[PDB]
Amino acid sequence: GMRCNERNKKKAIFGEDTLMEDHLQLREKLSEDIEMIKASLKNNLVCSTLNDNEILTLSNYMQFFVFKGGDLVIKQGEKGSYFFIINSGKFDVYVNKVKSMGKGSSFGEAALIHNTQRSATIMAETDTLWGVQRSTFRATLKQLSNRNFNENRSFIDSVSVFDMLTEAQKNMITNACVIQMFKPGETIVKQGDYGDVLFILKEGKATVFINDKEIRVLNKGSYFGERALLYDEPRSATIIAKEPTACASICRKLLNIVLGNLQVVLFRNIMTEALQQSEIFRQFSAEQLNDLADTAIVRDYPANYHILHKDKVKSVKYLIVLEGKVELFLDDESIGILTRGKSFGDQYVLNQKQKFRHTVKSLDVCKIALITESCLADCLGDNNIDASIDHNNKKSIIKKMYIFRYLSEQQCNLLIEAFRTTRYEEGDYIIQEGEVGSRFYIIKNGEVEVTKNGKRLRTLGKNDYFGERALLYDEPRTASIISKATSVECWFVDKSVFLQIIQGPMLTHLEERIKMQDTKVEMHELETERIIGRGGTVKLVHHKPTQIRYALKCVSKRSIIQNNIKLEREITAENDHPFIIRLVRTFKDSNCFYFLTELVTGGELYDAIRKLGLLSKPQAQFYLGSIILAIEYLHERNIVYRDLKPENILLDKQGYVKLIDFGCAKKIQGRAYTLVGTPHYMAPEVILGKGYGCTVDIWALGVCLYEFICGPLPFGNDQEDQLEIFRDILTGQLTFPDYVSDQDSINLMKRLLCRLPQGRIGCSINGFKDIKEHAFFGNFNWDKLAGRLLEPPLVSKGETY
Amino acid sequence: GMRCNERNKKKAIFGEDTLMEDHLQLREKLSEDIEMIKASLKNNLVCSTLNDNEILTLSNYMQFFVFKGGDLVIKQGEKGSYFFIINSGKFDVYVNKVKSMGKGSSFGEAALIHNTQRSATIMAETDTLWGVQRSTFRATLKQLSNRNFNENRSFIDSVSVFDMLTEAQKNMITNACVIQMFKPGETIVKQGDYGDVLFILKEGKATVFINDKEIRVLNKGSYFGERALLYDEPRSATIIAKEPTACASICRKLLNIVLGNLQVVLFRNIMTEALQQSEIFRQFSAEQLNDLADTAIVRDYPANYHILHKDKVKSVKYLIVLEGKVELFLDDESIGILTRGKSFGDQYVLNQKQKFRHTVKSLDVCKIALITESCLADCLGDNNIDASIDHNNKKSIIKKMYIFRYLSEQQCNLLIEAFRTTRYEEGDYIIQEGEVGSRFYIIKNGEVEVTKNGKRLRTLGKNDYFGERALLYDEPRTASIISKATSVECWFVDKSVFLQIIQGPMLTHLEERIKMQDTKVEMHELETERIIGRGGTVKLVHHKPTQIRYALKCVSKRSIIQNNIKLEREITAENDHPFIIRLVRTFKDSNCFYFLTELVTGGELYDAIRKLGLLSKPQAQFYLGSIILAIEYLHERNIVYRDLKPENILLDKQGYVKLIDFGCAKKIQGRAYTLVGTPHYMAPEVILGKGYGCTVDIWALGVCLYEFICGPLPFGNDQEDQLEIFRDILTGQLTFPDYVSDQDSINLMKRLLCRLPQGRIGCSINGFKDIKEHAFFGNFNWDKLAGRLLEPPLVSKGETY
Repeated sequence: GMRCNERNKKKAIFGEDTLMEDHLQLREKLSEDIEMIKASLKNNLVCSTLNDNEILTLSNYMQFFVFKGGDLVIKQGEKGSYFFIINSGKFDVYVNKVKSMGKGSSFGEAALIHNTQRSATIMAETDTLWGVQRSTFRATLKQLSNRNFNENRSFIDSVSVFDMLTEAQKNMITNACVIQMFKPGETIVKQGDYGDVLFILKEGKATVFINDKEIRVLNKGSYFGERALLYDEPRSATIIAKEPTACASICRKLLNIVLGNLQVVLFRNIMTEALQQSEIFRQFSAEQLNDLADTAIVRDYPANYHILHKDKVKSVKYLIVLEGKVELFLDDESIGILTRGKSFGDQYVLNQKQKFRHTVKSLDVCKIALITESCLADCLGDNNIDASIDHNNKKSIIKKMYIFRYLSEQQCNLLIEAFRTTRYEEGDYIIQEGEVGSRFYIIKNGEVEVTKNGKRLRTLGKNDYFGERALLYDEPRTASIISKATSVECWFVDKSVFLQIIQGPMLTHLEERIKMQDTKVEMHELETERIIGRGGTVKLVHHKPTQIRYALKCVSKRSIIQNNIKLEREITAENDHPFIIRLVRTFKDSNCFYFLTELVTGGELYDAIRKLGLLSKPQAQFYLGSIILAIEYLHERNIVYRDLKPENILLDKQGYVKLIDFGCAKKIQGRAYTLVGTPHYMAPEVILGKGYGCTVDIWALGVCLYEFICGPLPFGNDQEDQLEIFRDILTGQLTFPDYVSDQDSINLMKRLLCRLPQGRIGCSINGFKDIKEHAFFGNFNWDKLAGRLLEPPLVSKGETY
Repeated sequence: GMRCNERNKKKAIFGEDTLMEDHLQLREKLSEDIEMIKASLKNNLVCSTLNDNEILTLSNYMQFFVFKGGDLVIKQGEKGSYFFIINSGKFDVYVNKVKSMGKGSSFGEAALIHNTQRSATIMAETDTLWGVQRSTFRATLKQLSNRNFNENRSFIDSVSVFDMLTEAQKNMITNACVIQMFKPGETIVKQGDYGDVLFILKEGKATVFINDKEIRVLNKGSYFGERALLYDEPRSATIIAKEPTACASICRKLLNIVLGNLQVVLFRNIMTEALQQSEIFRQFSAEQLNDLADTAIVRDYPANYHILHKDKVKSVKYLIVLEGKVELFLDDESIGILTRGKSFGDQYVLNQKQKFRHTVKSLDVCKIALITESCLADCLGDNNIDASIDHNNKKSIIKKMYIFRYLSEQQCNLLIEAFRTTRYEEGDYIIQEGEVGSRFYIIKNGEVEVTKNGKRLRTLGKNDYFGERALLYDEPRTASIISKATSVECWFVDKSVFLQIIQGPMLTHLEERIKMQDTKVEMHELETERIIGRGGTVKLVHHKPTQIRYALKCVSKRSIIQNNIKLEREITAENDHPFIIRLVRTFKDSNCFYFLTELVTGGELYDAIRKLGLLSKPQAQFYLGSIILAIEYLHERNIVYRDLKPENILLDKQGYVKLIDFGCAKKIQGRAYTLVGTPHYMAPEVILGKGYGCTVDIWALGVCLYEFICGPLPFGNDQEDQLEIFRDILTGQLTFPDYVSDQDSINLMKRLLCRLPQGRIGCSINGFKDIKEHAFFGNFNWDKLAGRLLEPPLVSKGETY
C-alpha cells in the first residue's frame, strides 16, 4: 500500500435564530390567521403606510412557532432579530414580571429595523406565535419596492412621449408612479372626461368603449393617456376593467412637481443634443443651451420652401432640423442635405456681422428650430456676440481647473479679460525646463510637445493648458514645452495680473493646497508630533523634507472585522472640493492602515455652534450654504454621504468648513437599502426600507439647520432608545419654539424635513438650485462663498482640538 | 435652545444569497411540481435514504426562482450555497460551455453539504428553478431528526417496562426506534401472532379487536407489546388502524443488538441501585455488581415466612427486597422493617465466618434477591472473602489515582499486598513539614489535619490519602499531617517496595509527568529555543528555574475570526490520560494566546507508519489499541474528538502515543449536527446531517486501521474533490487488497467501517469492550499497554520533527 505522503493535502473543515427553529412548524394560513396578521401589521410603525398587496406578501412570509408552558421566547440580554404576533395562549413579560399578552397583540418590533439589544423577556404562561425575522422582513421590503421600481421604469421606457427624457429624468418620474387597482367592471377612464392621468396596464385586461360601443380590449403593457400629460383634452374612449387589474399611473400635477413642464423639458433635451453637434455650442453651459432651447423660433414649412435665402431672414444665425429634410446651397451649388436632428450655421454664429451667403430650402414638409441674433445675445448677456463667445470659450476651459473654478464670477471675468495672445514658430520653446516661470498658458491654435531631458512626455492641442503653478509659486519649470507645429498661438496670463485679482484668503488656500497635494511623501520622511484623536487614531505628523505638517489617521488592522475600507479609500481619494477634506496619500503595513490628509486646525462645527449659541440668519446661511456646496459636489458624482451631522465637519483656520468622515458614504447604483447612519439624522425613507438615494443627505441638512436656528434636535431630542428616536422621525410632530421669528427659515426647515422625498425641497429636477434660491438665502452671495470672499461666523485663535 | 453637549452620546449604525433573492417569487406547489421534486431528491446523495414524510417536508421548503434568457445562476469562482432543480427552460453550463439541462435535472448538490467553491457556471439559455439554500436544508434535516428523537424518547419514557433503564440506556434504544405508517383499515398486529414488536401511537387512532369483537379504540400515546420484548407470547388482540397513523416501534431483535437481554439489563440496574446503599458494595466495581446481579437467587415468598432464621439458610450473606415487606429480628426484638429496594447484611458480608444471628420474616407476599457466599467468592475471584473485600477496597482507592490507575493488574495487586498498617495517637505528626518522606499513606480509621506554618489547610478522613509524591521524588514535605482524632489508623507503603514493583519506563513517565504538571511556571521564566511548528506557531521553550523543557503553542490573536477557543482550552485542561497531551498552563497577552504543554519528541504517527510500511498485526494492535484507550477516556467524559487521523497523534520518546489537536473536539449534549472534521476520516452520519455522537470517532478508528493494515485510505483514496470523497464514503464500495491475509483484521475493519452506527462495533451497550474483545485483539494484553509494559513498534533515535 503506497500512501499519499503530501502532509498538507488533507484540510479539516470547521442567537435568537438558533432557538426559534426549535419551535418552527409548517401551518396553512386560514382566513382567521391572515386577517389577524394584516391587522397587526397595519399598526406597525414600519408597515402602516403599505398597500394591501405589500402587506399580503409580507404576511405569507410570517412563520408559525408553537410553544409549551414555561418556554422562553426573548431574553433581556440577547440581541433581537424576530418580531412576533401572538396567535394563541398568553405570554408573560419580565424586564429585569410586567404584563401579559394574548390573541392579537405583538412584540419585538424594534428588531424589524436593527440588531437592537432586547429589553424585556417574554415567556409563555400558557401553551403559538406568528413570527418574522429582520433579514427576511427587510429583504422582502427591498424586493417588493425594487421590482415595483424596475417594472414601472420599463413601462416608462415603452411610453413614446418619454422617449427624449434623459436617464436621470426617467428615473425621477418612475418614482412618481402611483399604483391603482381596478376590480372587474370598474371604469378606469370615462369618454369626454378632461383627465390628466396616464395609465399603464401592468397586470390584467380592460375593454375600450367609444360611444358605448366595444372597440377593443387592452392587455398588460397597453397604455393610454400620454397626451393628457401635455394638453387639456377629453378622453377619446371609455375604458372598463375585465379581470382585476394593475395600473401604473402618472399624474400631470406630480409630473409638474417632479419635472416642471414636460414639453419644455423634452425640447431642452432635444435642442441640447442638436446644439452639441457643433464645436461652438459644445463649449456652452447646460443653462446656456436650455435658454437657447426656451427661446428658439419653431416653424413648420411646406416642401420646396426657402427657409433662408441670402439676406431674406437677416436675424437668423443657426438652424436645426426637428422633422423632415432640407437642402443647403451656396449660390447654385447644393452642398448637402440635413435630416432630423442635424443643423447648420457655425460660420454665422462666430461672425455676427457676416452676411448670410447660403440658402436653405425644404425638401419636404418640415419643422425647423431657428436661433436668432437676439437669442444668442440674450443667452450670453450682451450684444457683442463674437467677443462674448470667445470670452465664454475661455471661461469654459478654466472653469474646469481647481485654481480658477471657485473664484467669484467678477474675478473670473477679470482674469478672462486680462488674457493676452502670442504666436510661436515651430521648435520655439514656449517654456524651457529649469527656468523660473511667471506665466499661465492656454493653447489657442496648434500643437506642442511636453519634454523633459530630451525625452518627450505628451502632446497638447487646442484648448489644452499648461504652466498654472507659476501663478502660485516661484520655482523652476519641471518640463519644456515646444512648439510642434507651424504658427502655434497661445492665450496667456501673468502672475502679476493674477495677484491683482485673487485676494489673500483664497490665494492662501490655493497656495497651501496645490503644494501639499503634489508633494511626494514617504512614511520614513514623516516625523510624528502631538496626538489629536483616539478611537482608529490620528496624529499630527511633520514632513521632514518640506516642514509641511499633515494629519495621519491610523486605523488598526484588527478593526477589519470589512470590505468598505477599499470603498472608502476610493471615495476619499477622488474628492477635490474646497469644503471636503483633501487626501494626500495612503500608506499600509503589517498592523495598520494609514490616511495622510491635509491638517485642519479650527475644530469641529459641533463645538463652534455650541460656542455661538443660536445662529443668526447670516451665520446659518454661511455654514448650511457651505455644507450644501460639499453635498452637491458629492451628489454630482453619485455619492450619497449618509452620515451628515455637525460632528463630521471641521473648520479650517480661516473658519471655512471641511466634511471629513466618509465611513458611511457610498457610490449609489439605483436605490440603496442598507440601514446606515446616525439615528437622529437618518431620513424616514432609510428606516422604512423601501429604498433611498442621495436625497437622504438633504433631510439631514434640515436636521442641521434646525439645530442651528432652533437649538435642540427636531426629533427624538431627549430620547435615548433607538426605537423611540426612529418613531419620532417616522410619525412625530415637527414644531418650532416661539423665539424663532423668521418665517423663511421655518419654511426652509419644514421643506427640508419633508418626510416624503418627492415633496422635499432640492429633490426634484432643478436639484440644489431650489434650495439655493429659497427666500431664506435671499441676501446670500453663493459666489463669494466658494471663493472665500465672506467673513465666516467664527475664526479660531490658534489651533483647537 | 440648550443642546446636548455629550459628544459621544450619538453612535452611528453600520454571495449567491444576494443575487438569488432577485429571482425569488411566491408560487403554489401543484402536484406536477411536488412529484418532480420528490423525484429529484430521491436521487440526491443526501436524501436518497429518507422516508416520504421527510422528503415532503424538505419539498415544501424549496423556493421558486424565475429567470429570463441570458441570466446567470452560479459562477465558477463564487462559493456555493444553493441547490437547484430545473422546472422550465434550458440552462447552459460553462466550466472555464459544456452542456445543457432542462425539465427535471438538478445541479449544485455539493453546496448541500458545505461551502464548496463552485466549479462550472450555469446560465439560462431559455427564459424557472426550484431551489434550496444549504442553511435552510441542513436546519430542516436537524429539526426533522431532532424532533423525531425527542418524541420517541418521551414515548420510551412512558413505557413502564423501560422505567429502570439508565439515561444512557434509554437514549441508546430511542435511536433504535423505527417509524411505521399505517393506512386506515390496516392491521398493526393480529390476535394470536407470536410477535416481538412494541408499538407506540405517535399520531392517529386504532381499534382493538378481541375475538373479532370491538373492545376499544387507541389514541396517540397508547402503546402495546411491552411483554413481547421480554417473552414469546401471542398477541392478545387484533389492532386495526382507523385514520392514517404514526407508530414508533421497537423490535426485540434490535433491542438484543443494542442492549443485550433486556431483563438482564433491568435487573443489573435494580440490584446495582440496591447494593450501592451499602457502604461495602459502594466500593465494588460496576462489573462486580453486575456479576452479583447475574447470580443472585431470586425467590417469591408467602406472608409470615421465615426467609432467614439463625442457622437455617447457612450460605446467605445479603438480602435485597425486590417487592413487598419483611421484618428484621435480633432474637425476639424487631429491629426494623424493610420495604422495596432496601436491604440487609453488611455485618455478615464483612465477616464470612460469623454465624447469622438475625431473623428475617416476610410481612406480606414478597420477592427477595439473595446473595450467597458463593456469589461473593465468584464475584471477587476467590474464597477468602473478608481478605478479598479488604484487598478490593484498597484497590478502589488507588485505582482513582493517576499514579496507580495505569499499572498492570499484577503490579496493582502486588502493591495492595505490600500495604502495612500503623496507628497514631491524637496530635502525633504522621508527617512533619520540611522532612524528606519515603512513604505513601491511606487513612484507614479516623481524621487528620493538613497544616502548613501552624495554619490549618484541610481535614482528611477514612479512605483519604496523602504523601504519594514521596514515591517518585526525594524532596521535603510541604505540609504537616497531624492525627486529629483518637487512634487514627493508616495503611502505608514504602518507596523501596514501590520501586521493586514499578519498572523503568512507567517510572520515567510518572517521574516526568507529575513534576512538570505541578511546577509553577511564569512567562518571563521561559527561555525560547528552536522552533518546531508553523501555521499558530509552536516553540521548544526552556524553563530557566527548573531546566524542564516544554512546548509552547502561540496562536495569533488575529486568527480570532471564534468562540471555540474558550471551549478548546476547557477540554485541553481537563485531560489527564497517558495517551493524551498534558496541558500545563495557559498564558495570554495583547497579540497572542498561549498553550504550555509537555514536549513530545518522537514525531507524528503519520510518519511512523510511512516508515514501517504496512503494519504487522502486533504493530497495528499496539497503535490502534493506544488510540482506543485515549478515545474511550474522552467518551467517558462525553467528549467527541471528531478529527481522528494519524496527523494528530504524536509519539513520545518511549514510542507510546499522544493525541494532540483538540480544535474539533466537543462536549456533546444530545446529538451533534455541525459538519466538522477531515473529509477522508468523516463518518457517514456527520455528512448525512440527521445527527451524530461520540461514535463517529469509532468510524475513524476503522479508517486508521485500514491505512495501517491495507495501506491506502478506504474511501476517496485518489480523490481530490471534497464531494467525490463524501460520495465514496456514503455509497462507495469497501474492498480489501489481495495481500491482506488476516480474516480477523478484515472482520474488524469491516465492522468499524459499518455505515449505520447501530451496526458499528463498539457502539452498543458494552461500548469499547466489544472492540477490545474482538478476535483481532486475541493475543493482546490491554493491561500491559497503559502500564508501558509493551515494546512499541518504533522508538526514535534522538528528537524528530
